Parts: sequence; structure tokens; C-alpha cells
Amino acid sequence: YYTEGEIFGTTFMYTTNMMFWAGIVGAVAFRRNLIILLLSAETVMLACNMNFLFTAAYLNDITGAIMSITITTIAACETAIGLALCVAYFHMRSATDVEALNMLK
Amino acid sequence: TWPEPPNYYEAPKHGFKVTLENPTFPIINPDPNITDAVTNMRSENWGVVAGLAGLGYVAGYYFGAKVHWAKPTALFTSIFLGKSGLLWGMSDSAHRLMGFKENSKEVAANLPHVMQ
Amino acid sequence: YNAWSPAQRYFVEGDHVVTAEASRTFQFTGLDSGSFYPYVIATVIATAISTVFIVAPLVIAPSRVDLDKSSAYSVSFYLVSIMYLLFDIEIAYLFPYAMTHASLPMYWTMNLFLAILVAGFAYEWGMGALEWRE
Amino acid sequence: AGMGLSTGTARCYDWYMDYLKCMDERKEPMIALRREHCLEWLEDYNECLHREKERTRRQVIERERRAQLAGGSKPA
Amino acid sequence: GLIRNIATFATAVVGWSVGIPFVVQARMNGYVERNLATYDAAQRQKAEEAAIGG
Amino acid sequence: MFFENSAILLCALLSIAVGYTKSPFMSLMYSVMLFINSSFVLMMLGFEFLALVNLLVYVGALAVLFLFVIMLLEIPATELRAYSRGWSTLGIFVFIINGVFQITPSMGPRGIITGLPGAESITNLGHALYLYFADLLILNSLVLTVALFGRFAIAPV
Amino acid sequence: AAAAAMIELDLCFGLLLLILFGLLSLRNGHVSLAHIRFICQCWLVMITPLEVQDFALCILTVVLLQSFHSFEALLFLLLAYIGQLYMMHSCNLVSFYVCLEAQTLCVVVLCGLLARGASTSFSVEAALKFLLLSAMVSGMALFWFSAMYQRTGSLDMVGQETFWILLVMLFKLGVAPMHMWSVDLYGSIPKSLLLYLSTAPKLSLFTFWASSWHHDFSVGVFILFSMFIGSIGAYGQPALRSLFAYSTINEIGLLLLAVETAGFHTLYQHLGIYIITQLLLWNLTDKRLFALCAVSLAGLPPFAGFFGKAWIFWHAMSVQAFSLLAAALFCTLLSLVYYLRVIRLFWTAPVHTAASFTGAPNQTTLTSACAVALAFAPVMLVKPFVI
Amino acid sequence: MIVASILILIVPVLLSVAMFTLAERTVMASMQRRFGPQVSGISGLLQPFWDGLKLGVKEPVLPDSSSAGAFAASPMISFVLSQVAWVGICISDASFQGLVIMAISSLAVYGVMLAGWASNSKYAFLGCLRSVALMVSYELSLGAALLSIGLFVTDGTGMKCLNFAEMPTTPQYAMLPLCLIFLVCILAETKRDPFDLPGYNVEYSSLGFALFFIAEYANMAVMSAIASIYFLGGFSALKITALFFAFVWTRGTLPRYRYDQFMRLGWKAFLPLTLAFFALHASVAI
Amino acid sequence: GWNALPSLVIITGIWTAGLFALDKVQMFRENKPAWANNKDGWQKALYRRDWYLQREEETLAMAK
Ligand SMILES: CCCCCCCCCCCCCCCCCC(=O)O[C@@H](COC(=O)CCCCCCCCCCCCCCC)COP(=O)(O)OC[C@H](O)CO
Ligand SMILES: COC1=C(OC)C(=O)C(C/C=C(\C)CC/C=C(\C)CC/C=C(\C)CC/C=C(\C)CCC=C(C)C)=C(C)C1=O
Repeated sequence: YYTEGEIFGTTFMYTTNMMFWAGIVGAVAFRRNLIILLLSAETVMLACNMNFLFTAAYLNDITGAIMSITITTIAACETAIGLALCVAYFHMRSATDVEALNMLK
Repeated sequence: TWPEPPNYYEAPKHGFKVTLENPTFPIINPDPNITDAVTNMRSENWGVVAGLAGLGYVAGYYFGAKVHWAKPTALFTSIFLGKSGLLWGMSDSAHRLMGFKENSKEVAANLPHVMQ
Repeated sequence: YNAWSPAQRYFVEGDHVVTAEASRTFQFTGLDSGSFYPYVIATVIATAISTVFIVAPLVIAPSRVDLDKSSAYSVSFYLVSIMYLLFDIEIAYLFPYAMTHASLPMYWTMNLFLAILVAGFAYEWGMGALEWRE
Repeated sequence: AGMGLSTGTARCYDWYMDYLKCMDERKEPMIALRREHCLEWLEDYNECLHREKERTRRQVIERERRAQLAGGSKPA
Repeated sequence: GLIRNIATFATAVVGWSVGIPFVVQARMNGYVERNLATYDAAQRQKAEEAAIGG
Repeated sequence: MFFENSAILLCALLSIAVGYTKSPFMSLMYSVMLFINSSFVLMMLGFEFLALVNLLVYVGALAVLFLFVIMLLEIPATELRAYSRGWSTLGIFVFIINGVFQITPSMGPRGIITGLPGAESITNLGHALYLYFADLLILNSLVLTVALFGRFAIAPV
Repeated sequence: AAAAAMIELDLCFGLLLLILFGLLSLRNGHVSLAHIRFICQCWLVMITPLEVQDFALCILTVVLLQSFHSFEALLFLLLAYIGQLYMMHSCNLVSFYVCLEAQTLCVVVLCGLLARGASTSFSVEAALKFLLLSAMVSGMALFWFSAMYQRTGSLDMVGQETFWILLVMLFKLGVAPMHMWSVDLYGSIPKSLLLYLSTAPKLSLFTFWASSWHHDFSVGVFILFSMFIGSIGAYGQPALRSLFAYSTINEIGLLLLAVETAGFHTLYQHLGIYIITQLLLWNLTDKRLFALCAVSLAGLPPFAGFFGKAWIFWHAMSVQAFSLLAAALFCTLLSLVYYLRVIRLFWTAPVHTAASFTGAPNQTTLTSACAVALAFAPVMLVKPFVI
Repeated sequence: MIVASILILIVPVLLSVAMFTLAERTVMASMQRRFGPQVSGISGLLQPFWDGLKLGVKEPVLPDSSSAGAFAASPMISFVLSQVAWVGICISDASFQGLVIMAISSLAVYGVMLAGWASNSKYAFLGCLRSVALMVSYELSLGAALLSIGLFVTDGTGMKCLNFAEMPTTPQYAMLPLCLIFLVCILAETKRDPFDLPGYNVEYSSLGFALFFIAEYANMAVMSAIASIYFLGGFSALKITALFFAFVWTRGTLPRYRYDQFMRLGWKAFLPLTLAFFALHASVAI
Repeated sequence: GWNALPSLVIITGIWTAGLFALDKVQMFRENKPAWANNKDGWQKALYRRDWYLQREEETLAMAK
């Protein structure tokens, strides 16, 4: 009924959908730290970047590659600022919290 | 199917902002350079450049005197506003040369052998 | 990977092409141009070799249990790591420029890009942030 | 924004331009009213994009091929 | 232990590599079946409209 | 095509594994494996340069910052209720519903797509970045400027 | 030809010169930077086009810069203004995403930078929560943009995926029940950033909505949630920062009622009156004028807030949006009680206003006294003015 | 055939690493008016092999306070990355080969940082961050140098690339200062003199330690081949030996920098110079 | 010194012999001394067409 290319494409799309929801939900579900939350946000960005690159190949179009570069730039900038804020908050509140970087406890 | 043989040495002639107009006035130069833009600039453009520079000097002198640094602040503020005015004037002159604005003064001055 | 359609096989019919593709030798001048497949095999082979290096002294070496043998004998890094991240992104942006035969407006756009880069860098230089005294 | 990845334009750029040209040449005061008169070009553009009807035809031929081999296994 | 963790990771990777393609295959089979039902309903509507539309 | 499809499906396993484990170090190791594997997945689509950008930025630069922050800020508290409190069943239900069964997929009504490899041209990318999307390039530069200045202003003194 | 892009080159050249001037001024040990602020305001005027909304944003940001004092804060506000201006001209989801993300990063960094005293860690905490909540909304925007791009093959914003983009826009306005990031921000972050956050991004995003957005859906349940939650929350929260956060949620519910029934003229009138009231609210030193904000945010008749609410009510009744209108009228009746609590707190009390000691004597009496003359704007508001 | 080609590549890499470490000892001795290893085999030609076999029958110390997996994984990761980078040099035809090797060498930071995290030493954690800071700081100058190199690399069809077979077979006389900066960047990446202040393998014994040093010398050979391809007009045996002799010669005659000193050097001297040279070469290339 | 000469000679000989052997092996795999050249999309298309047409010529040869 369907070919090997159709299996490959549907497998890619199913994988990226589960990747997106894993990055959105999982670290919050497992009650993890802000550092792991930022890592999972990077997983969300990776899923969107893979989707854009797949579509850019699928349509023979340039816009997915432009979006890929932009996503990498924005994600790294936001992650760096978030980690700096995490370090500052940890040094401000560790004298009375111990588990200061975990707000899901 | 078989793609076009790529031309690596030819880049597309494209500016990132596209005007989406046809010019409604006679075209003297479809693509003027900076020398062409300055040498056909009107006197009102130079007047607004000098007015912006003077206003910048006075305001920079006022604001730079609160930290006792009035003269370099005045010089910097004058240059800052003056280059804003100069970019405005050069753009206006280039648009008149390309035909997107009225250029009756410019057609009777930029074509010495094509005057009449 | 093997081609799964007649259009992917240049409309060559038969069963000899399907078996010949599935049992082909790797060739950069055949069907596998620019392939990056030797990079995976190199990883597998080198991981095998280093695992054999790890495991072997657990067999052919003497060993004695001791409780003392199994015992231990700044913010500038944040600056370096974050600055390296941003500068690596900027160099990755500059790489598609250098791989093209650029015209003059491309050159001036690239120089505006570099100017914004070096202006932020020169501000951090002038405020004494690249003096690693702490 | 319609530039190709390895070619000059995308592979379904001209179908999109046909659709936008149809939308340009109508005179109805609403886009939703103009869309009802250009549905053939939008359908051809969608068929360029995803080939849903070619895939449907191949699925129907495969259903008939699987039917002519299970219900029909006639020996010589 | 280290050997237990390596064995558990290998088991999880192999089980994921064999089990998920069955989920994807079932999903694609359901989509094919629903598409064929849609094709048959469209053909039925076309025959009805040809019958009472001249 | 068993190994290629398995390599595609491994990314979702590593995405779950990042949050599943209790060790922050192991979470980062799972993320590094995921980004390397995804860079190899992107090269199945024909992208050579953008896969290398993925590797160089995320694994080379950002994960080093993650490992420095984790190694500087994480005294072991995996016993300290990271194991003794467990996880959220509502969040796991949301993940199952939205990412396993996928009641709201990105393809919408479509359920089958043909995956097609591309042929990345870096001349086309250079032309696009420096002629057609030049304003977006400059605004990306401005975002990087915000990152540099903002970090150096927010650095704890 | 690049002759149609001199304003962009002027923007970039001005940023390049301003960074170098700020560096040279700091090498002299100048503890004040009014010259840098004047150059920033000149740069703001020089890059703004000749539309009504663009100049409204420009003049608003020129007024806002008088409450900021460091060089880095001025740079972050300028680079947030670039995103705020260019979002109004965005006709795709590419530029939409980049402008929104630039604004989010600037706001996060400013929340980290400007906190002082015992409230530093509270501000950093609320900035971290805002960044984490913003990251997943940005991921939702990217994911559904990728879905739309795959389905249509183009950059048109049509189809079912626009519902999630609409939810992204509703998050950026603090619409209930996605409202709690703003409630967290109001309780800890200082007053100047609260003044910035309640005025400029709402104007930028609503202008993008007016200019280039269509969806086939509704926002009515979020109108109901915003109005009821904001009114009841401001009735129940004794801290004044939380009172004003919840009253802001109520006001954004009214603006969404104006959006939902079309008629953007009432939206623009109410938004302008609200922005002027915000400019008065966060710069008050005499507490008697806190009562004028109260009577003009309760919709009491002769003041300008009445007119801003009443054209929204008129256009809603014109197109017969009866149920949402009835809910809006009930929440308006509830809002009066806590605005009367404000009047009880700050009008029926003895007057004490401390003098300045280290100069700068009551430094924003000009703007606050100018914005109190919203009792004279109603003569122009009654006419067909905003259309 | 790919597995055969990779193993036939792997054999001279390890043989060459053994002979490099012997030749470093003996050349360093000859500069210091002595002999170096001569007893162990005729002309000392068995000394690296007996070092390897001695470490083979040496007891592996596994500290029972560390994480065993990352402790084992760090030298394996270093060795694997060195071998993969050599395969990218010789068994590839990719369009962006220099970018591939730059990406691989950017991954080599992980072995140092995993050794720093795994072992429970106070100053291993202190020195791993310094070594990573040094490698991270000089990677940017290496990348900007690659940008300057790639502006002039075009194949026959007219496409610009970083393919090694398309590089010219004459020395690049126009880029002598960039070549010198590249060589000092190679010295900084391999933690040699004058950047050898940071060690991280203080807890490793036997073949994990041997894997660390094989990876270090193989990475040195990778960077030597890369410099000979980019600046010296090709990859050859004589050029590999001459550049190795130059590195040992510099190690014989110079003292080392302090940490902040080479940080200021890499962030105030080498990066602005490579960026300015990139701008000048881009102006030339128009 | 004279003691440093044998190791330095051996490094050169090792790399010469190894590169010669690797060259012969990869030449046997690829059968043309330009296998390591850069290839764009047109050259990749040409090689893939050549491979498939060679297979077709082999298929048609075993029928006469
Ligand atoms: C202290 C500051 C003072 C500033 C003022 C003085 C300095 C002079 C101003 C700079 C030069 C003049 C402005 C630009 C001139 C463009 C006019 C033009 O046509 O010139 C050339 C146009 O080429 C350029 O230099 C183009 C510049 C491109 C700039 C691209 C970036 C624009 C800005 C993007 C910012 C994005 C927005 C950010 C916020 C979202 C080529 O001339 P031609 O067509 O006659 O020659 C033909 C030849 O074959 C080459 O084409
Ligand atoms: C001053 O600098 C130096 C050091 O300080 C940084 C050192 O530490 C060492 C000592 C350390 C060494 C030599 C270890 C690294 C090298 C190794 C293990 C050699 C690798 C060689 C291999 C794999 C080939 C040998 C194996 C063979 C031939 C197989 C045999 C098989 C059979 C007989 C069946 C040296 C010499 C040195 O100069």
C-alpha cells in the first residue's frame, strides 16, 4: 500500500512530534531542575529545527534553512542568559533553600 | 528533472527592499552612485543638513555641560544628526534621479547634450 | 540506503539492478558521492579498539585491594564559555559568505555584520572585561 | 521566500503563482468570496505539493491487486 | 552497577528499535483504510449526482 | 533501511531519556548523544553544512556551558527527594496523549508523507542570507549583541 | 538599488556610533548619562516612519527613557524598540518570531539587571519563571509555523494552524488563564519596567493584529476568563501590585472584546487612554493623584476612561454581542469596588510628600501633571476622532 | 573495502604515534647535549613498545569514589575522536572537509571535562577548567583562520569548498602571518609549550593513560597535516616530520605562560588579528 | 644528534609506506585517481546516471 519513502517520511514526522512533546512536558513531569528545563527547551528547539529542515528538503525551498539558522541563534542566546540567571539566583538564595534551583518540588 | 547547470560566478542583482512601483517621472539615471546623488542634490537638502547639525551642536553643548564635557558632546551630537540629514538628502536626490519623484529641475541640468 | 522506485534508478528495469545496488561496494564515484559513511565505521572500529584497551589490564595484570589506593591524591570561565558560544555562532554565519563568489553589496552587508560584532567586542574590551585578573 | 534550495525557485512555485494570479484578477470585495472562484488552481497547487490523489489512485490499484490474488488463485 | 546499566541501555535501545515500527505501521494502515473509505464515499456521491443531475 | 529508521527513532528515545534520569550529568550526556544523532539524521536529508553547524554550536559550545554550570552548582541531592518524591502522573498522561497517540499531529488530516532528500547548495544559502534576507541577518546580529551585553551586565559580582 | 533603505543603514550606523560614544563617556568616570539619553531619543525619532501608530510608539518610548539611567539599560530598550517597531511591519511568521524573541530577551535581561536591595532575588526569580514560560510558547509558535509551512508550501498565514499562533499572541498580552507570568512580574520587578511592560508591547502587538492578521476562530472564552479572573482577583488581593496586575488582566479582556467584535477604532481609543493613565500611575509622587487614576480606570463618566470603555460597549452593542457585553458590564460593576478601595487608601488620608535632598527635586512632576489633564481630552473624544 | 581502508589507515597512525614520542625524547635530548633512549632495543628503537607493554600489564586503578562509566569513557572519547579525525583527513571526499575536522576537534574538549568531572581530585577539577578555557579560546582563532583560507579555495567547476584535494599545491606566501598564528594555535590546542601550565589525568593508570597520550600525539599529527594542507601546499611525510621537529624545537627553548597571560594573548591578540586578516582577504577577494 | 636520526627517518618511512598502501587500496576500490575531488549536484547526478546505465548494460548483455 505504501513505499519505503513513505515509511521514512512518516517515521520522521512521528519522531519529531514525540520529540516536541517530550521536550515540552517530560522534564516538568519528572520534577527536575531549571538546568534540565533549559536542556529540554533545547530539545524543543531541535525538534522544530529538524521539522524545518525536512520541509525545506521536501519542497526544495530555502526558507527552512533560514529558519534553522535563526532558531539556533535565538535558542543559544536565550539558553546562555537563562544559565547566567540560574547561577545568580543560586548564589543569592542557597543560604536558606539548599534545593534552590528546583521550583517543582 | 535534470537541473540547470549552476553559474557560480554570477550573483543575482537584488536589493533586499523592493519598491513595487514603476516611476511616474522621466528617468535620468536608473542606478545613480553616491557621486551622482550628491552632485544633483538641492539646496533645501543642504539647508536641512546644516540646520540639523546646528541644532545637534547646541543641544549636545547643553547636555554635555552637566558632566563638564560639553565640547565633545556638541561635536558628536552635531555629526550624528548631520549624517542622518545627509542620508535623507542623498536618498531624496537619488529618487529624483531614478524617476520616483518630480525631477523637472534635474532633467534640465543632468543632460548637457540631452538638454532639450 | 537503496533506491526504492524506478525513477530513482533512472528507469532501468529488471532485477539485476536491485540486487546489484543492495550488494554494491562503497564507491565515492558510484552511488555514494560525499557520503560521510566512513565516519560511522571509524567510530565503531575505534570504539572497539579502545574497549579492548580498557578491558585487557583486568586480566593480565596484578591487583591488590587497599583502601588508600582508591582515594584522592571563578566567573572567568562563564565569560569564556558564553563569549565562545556567541563568536562560534558568528563564525558559522560568516561561513556561507566565504563559500560564495560574493558581489559588492554582499561584501558591504557582511562588513556591516562584522562591524556590529566588533563594536560589541570593543565595548567589552574597553570596560576591562578581557583583562582576566579575576 | 519562494527561492529554491538547489534550484532558482521552489518545485511548486509556478502553481502558487497561478493561484495568486487568479486571486489577483477577481473583483469580489472579499478574499473569502474570491477564493470560491479559484478553487481549481488551489486544488492543482495542493496536488503539486502532496500528490494525495496520485497516492489514492495507487492505493486503489493495490486494493484491486490484493483482491485479484486472494479471491482469485486459479491454477492452470 | 555499570554492567547492569549498559545492559539496560542496550535492552531499551533494541526494544525501542523493534517496537516503535509496529506502532508506525499500524498508524499508517489506519490512515490507508480511512482514505480508501473516503474514496469510496466520494465515488458514491459522484454516482448519485450523475444520477439525479443528468 | 533498518539502521537509518532506527537512527531516526532513537532521537525520540533520547528526548525522553533527557528528562527520565535523575542524574543531571546523565541528562546532559543524553542531550549530547541526541544532538550528535540528530546531526547524522539531518545528513540523511542531504544537508552537510547545517548538520555541521548543529554539531559545532550545540555540542561544541552550549553543552560545555551546561556542564560547567552543572559541575559548579550541583552537590548530589539525587537521594534528597529526587528519588524520594517521584514524578507527576498527570504530566505523564499528557505526554502519552499528545506524543505517543498524537491526537493533534502537525500533519493534521494527512497521515502519510514521502520523505525526500535534498541537495544543499551553500551558494544558494549565501545568496539568500546576504541578499534576500539581509534585514533578518542584521536583526540576528542585534539579538547576539543583546546576548553579549546582557550577559556581561548580569555576570554575578 | 539600495536607495530605498537609507533608514536601515542610518539605524545601524547610529548604533555603531552610540556604542563608541558610550564607551568614551564611561572612560571619563561620568556618573550620569543625560547626553547618552538625548542621543538615544534622537536615534528613536530618526528611525521611525511617518505613520500614526509608529510615531505613537516612538513618542511613548522617548517619554519612557527618562526613567532609565544606565548605558546598558538604554541599549536594551533601544534593541527592544527595534523589535517593537518592526513587528508592526511584519507580514510573515519569520519576522514575527524574531521580533517577539528579541523583545523577550531584552525584558528578561532588564529584569535581571535593574533590581536592587532586598528585592533583587525576587526579581531574578520572576525573570527566570518568565523566561521558562516564554521558551515553551516560542516552541509552540515554531512548531505550528513548521506545520503551516509544510501544509501550504508558502508563508501565508491561513488555515487551522493559525489557532495556535493566536494563542501565542494571547500569551504575550497576559490573557487569562495564561496570565500568571505578568502577575509574578508585577510583584517583584521595579516600577520603571512595570511602566514599560504595560504600554509599549501591547501597542506593538495590537498594531500587528490590526495590520496583517486574520483567523477563522473566536477568543470569547479568553474574554470571559480575563474579565472575571481579573475583576475577582483585584477584588481579593490586598497587595497593590497584585491589584494592578489583575486590573490589567481585566483591561486586556475589554480590549479583546473590542478586537472580537471588529471595530478597531474603539480598541485604539481605549488603549491610548489606558497608556496615558499608566504613564501617570507609575510616576506618581503625590498620592492624591492616585485617586484620579482610580476614577479614570473605573470608567466614571466625566473622565477619559469612561469614554474609552463606552465606545467599546457601543460597538459591542452595535453588532449584538450580547453575552460577552453582559459579562463585561458585570465585571465593570465589580471593578468599582477596588478602585474605591484605592480612593479610600490614598485620598481620604493626611498628605505627606517627602522633599528631595540629593537634588533632582520631584523630577517627573511635568509628565504626571501633563497626564492628569485627561480631564480635558474628553471634549475631543466625543467627536468622530479616532476613526 | 571501507573497513579494510580504515584499518590500513589506523596501522601507521599508531606506529607513527609511538615513533613521535620516541623522537620527541631523543631530539629534546640532542638539544640538551645528551643522548636520550638508546639502551632499550638497538638505538633505543623498542622504548615506546616497552612503555606500551609495561602499561598493558600494569594494574588498572579504579577509584571507588568516582563514577566508573564517565571515568572509563573519557580516554575512549579522546582516542576515538583522534582516529575519526584522521579518517576525515584521508578517507573523505566531502565538500566541507576542513569544517568537518574543525567540528571533530571541537568535540575533543569532552575528554578533558569528563576526566575533570569523574575523578574526585580537588585540583583536577581546577585544572580541567583551565585547559578547557585554553582550548576553547584558541578554537575561535582557528575558525577565523579557516574563514580566511576558504575565501580562495575553488574547484574546477567553479564551486567554493573546503575539499582538501582542491587545495593548491604551492605554499601560500600571501598568508605568512596567518600561518604563524595557525602554528601557535596548534601549540595551544595540544597544551604544549608555552601553554602547558594546566594534570587532568592525575588519577589514570595503565592503558587509560596510554589512550590519553596516543590521542594527544595523534591530534598533534592531525593538526600538522591540516597546517601542511592549508599553508605548505600539500600533505606529505617530510612536512609532517619537519613540523613535528619544529614543535619539539620550540618545546626545548621556551618557558611557559601564566593562565591569564595566554588568556589575554588569545582574546586580545590572536582573535582580532585573524578577524582583521579575514576582512582584508575578503576585500582582496572581490 | 646522531641518536635522533633513526626515529626521524622511521617516521618518514612509516608515513610513506602507509600512504602508498592506502593509495593502492583506495585506487582498487574506486578505479580512478580523482575519487577524492569535490563533487556538486551536477557531478553527483552524472555519476549516478553512469552507475545505473552500467548496470543496464550488464543486464542487456546477459540476454544475447
Ligand atoms: C559617521 C557616519 C556617517 C554616515 C554618512 C557618510 C558615509 C557614506 C554613506 C555610505 C554610502 C552611501 C549609502 C549607500 C549607497 C548605496 C547607493 C549605491 O547604489 O551604491 C552602491 C550600492 O552597493 C552598496 O554598497 C550597497 C550597500 C548594502 C547595505 C546592506 C545592508 C543594509 C542595512 C540592513 C539593515 C537591516 C535592518 C536592521 C533592523 C531590522 C553601488 O553603486 P552603483 O549601483 O552605482 O555601482 C554598481 C556596482 O556594480 C556595484 O553595485
Ligand atoms: C616526554 O614525553 C613523553 C612522555 O610524557 C608526555 C611519556 O609519557 C612517554 C611514555 C608513554 C608512552 C610511550 C605511551 C604512549 C604510546 C603507546 C602506548 C604506543 C602505541 C603503540 C602501538 C599501539 C603499537 C605497538 C603494538 C604492537 C606492535 C602490536 C604487538 C603485537 C604482537 C607482538 C602480536 C614518552 C615516551 C615521552 O616521550
